[PDB]
Amino acid sequence: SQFNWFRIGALYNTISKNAPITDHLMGPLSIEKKPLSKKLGPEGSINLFKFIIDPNSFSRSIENLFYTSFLIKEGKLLMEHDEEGLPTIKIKQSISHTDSRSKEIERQRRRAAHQNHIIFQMDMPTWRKLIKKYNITSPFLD
Amino acid sequence: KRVKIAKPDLSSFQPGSIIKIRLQDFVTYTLTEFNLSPSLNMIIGPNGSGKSTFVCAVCLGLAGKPEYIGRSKKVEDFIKNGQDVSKIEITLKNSPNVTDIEYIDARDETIKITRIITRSKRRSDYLINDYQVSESVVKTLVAQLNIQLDNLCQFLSQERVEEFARLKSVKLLVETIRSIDASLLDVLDELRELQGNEQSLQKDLDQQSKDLETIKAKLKEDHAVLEPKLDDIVSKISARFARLFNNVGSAGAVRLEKPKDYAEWKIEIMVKFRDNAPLKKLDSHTQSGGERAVSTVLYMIALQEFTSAPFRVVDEINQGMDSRNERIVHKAMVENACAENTSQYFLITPKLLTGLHYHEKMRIHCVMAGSWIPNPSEDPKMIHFGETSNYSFD
Repeated sequence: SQFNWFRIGALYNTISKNAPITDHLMGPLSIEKKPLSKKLGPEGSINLFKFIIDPNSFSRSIENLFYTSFLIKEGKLLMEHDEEGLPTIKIKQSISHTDSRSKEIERQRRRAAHQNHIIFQMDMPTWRKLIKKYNITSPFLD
Repeated sequence: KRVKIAKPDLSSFQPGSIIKIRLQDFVTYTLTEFNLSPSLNMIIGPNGSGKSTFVCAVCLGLAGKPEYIGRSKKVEDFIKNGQDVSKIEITLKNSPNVTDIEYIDARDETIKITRIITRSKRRSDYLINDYQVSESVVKTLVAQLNIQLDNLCQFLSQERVEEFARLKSVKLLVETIRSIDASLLDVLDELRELQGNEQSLQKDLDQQSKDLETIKAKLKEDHAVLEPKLDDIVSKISARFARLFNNVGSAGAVRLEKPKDYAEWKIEIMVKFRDNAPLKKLDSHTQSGGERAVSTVLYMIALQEFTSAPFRVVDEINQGMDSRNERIVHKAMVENACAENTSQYFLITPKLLTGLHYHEKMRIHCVMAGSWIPNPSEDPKMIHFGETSNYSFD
């Protein structure tokens, strides 16, 4: 309450805006009542026998299983038989089908096919046995 | 050129929202597609015509089960009579803040969740980007999206509407203390009981003199820590209550009365929508049904921006409340939808209301079928129900 709030108000509504102003008396007062795997590439495959063992750590096998763990939930993982007659580790492409039931049809197709659980893939004796022949084994993922 | 449907780009849509929904082999709808507005959604149709069935299917798709929504369990109702499998697909925006996901990268913006119901198989098997998973994964994803099914705030059903109708102040205190961490209330109750028993030992005394000072100091420190947070929360919720009740032309605030005993703190709601009704706690018998429904709906709306849930679901809400209270709550819903980045509500209108207000942001969906209209499956443009942007390019 220091500035002229009326002089500006007097300039407005009078000089400009040409606004009609009327008292409009109280006429109605008096109203008459009127009465995840982007980097990986699929085609490579290698034996898994030292893919699991690492001289550094025993848990290296678990991270190898962790590669399967991402695929365990839907079960798309399937490794193919090489000359030894046992599944061989390889990388998997991203796969997609038309509708949500089409891939479901795909998964129960793989379950219907023969499953590779006759012998647990990681076993002690053969890994040493292959080391003695060619000393190759080796992991492709680390 | 060839007609192209609008691109379901999830980047434009707000996170946690749904663009396109696919409904396969359901009651009177074997092939249907639905488009949902980013701001807010409206579905028009009589109850029992499949609209409620479609909403329940959408709810069950995201790790939902019929008995976890406070309603009877009928799996066979969803399955089309004759068809083996009934399928619901729901797509949501993805952000790098949720773990335990299959096939979907963190930088990816798409989460596709599919639920299938079949008669022969009795198990909980869902699909994430078309990959079969147990219900545990989808359930923990739903948990990590800050959206809950059992809790009545995020999802509202007929039984939940009835439960809110007769709501006590103790329940308001419980929901307020469960929204924030509830450990503070438990600690303060422990301290107040310690104060009571210490005072009892003090009057018994009238080793004890050393007590009642450390206890009171700890109580004062706990109260000093607790007071400002709930004070600001109560002020914010009261301001939201007032700004949501302004359209009703009524004044109301969510007050937290705090007696000396911490457990005696209660919640008061001020009512002014009816001049005859005095200011009192919400209750069904004294107040009218429509005004109470509007008040509780507005209270639900107020506790939405603070919550991190992507959206809220309300059922049996647009059914007429006196055609006046329902009109004002629709006006409030329009005003809320005017603000951007708001939750999407799946609205249900069992009874048609004359002269309904339709905002430009929201879009109405109709599921009714006409005799002269061809079958939806045979007609390529009839698969979409209550959608107009699909016909136009982009």
